[PDB]
Amino acid sequence: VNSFSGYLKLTDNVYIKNADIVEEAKKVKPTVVVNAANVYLKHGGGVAGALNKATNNAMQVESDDYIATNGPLKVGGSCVLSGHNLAKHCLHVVGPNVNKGEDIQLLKSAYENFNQHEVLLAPLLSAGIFGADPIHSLRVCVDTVRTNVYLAVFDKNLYDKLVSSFL
Ligand SMILES: CC(C)[C@H](CO)Nc1ncnc2[nH]c3c(N)cccc3c12
Ligand SMILES: [Cl-]
Repeated sequence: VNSFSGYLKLTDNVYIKNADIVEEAKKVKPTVVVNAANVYLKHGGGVAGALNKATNNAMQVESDDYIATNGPLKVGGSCVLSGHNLAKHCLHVVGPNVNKGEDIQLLKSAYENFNQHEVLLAPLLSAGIFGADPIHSLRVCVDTVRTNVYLAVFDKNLYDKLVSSFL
């Protein structure tokens, strides 16, 4: 039993909700919140901008130190950093950004990072400003993640389309 509320169960291990991941994180304080990161951990917009703003820029400060030490992530890769006031940990995961020309086949690799964590709150990787089809992102998630994932979809209209079209 966990503290997530109001989710629709899609499969054994995947759950979904129309919600703002920032407000959802601030209420559940999950062990792991997933950020829709880029390789530079520059949290400017989209989910990353909203998560970082909610931490009063502490996420960005921590991230800049991480990059200065380790260099950029790989597309499809991840790193674990602090969750600040939102969660115990933040798993920064780099989905391919279609608006940069990155290979959508890397979306599966990106979701594989979730399997290193028993339970996660997450957005749909590569959705929104990363330019991928969210219906495809949800499909890859369901077919790749084996751990317990609670997906937050900010747009109420998009959520209903994902549910009604889910196979
Ligand atoms: C990945 C997309 C399919 C999805 C579209 O809804 N992105 C989000 N999902 C969940 N929560 C989100 N919060 C946001 C805030 N605060 C600012 C900007 C974007 C989001 C967002
Ligand atoms: Cl987003």
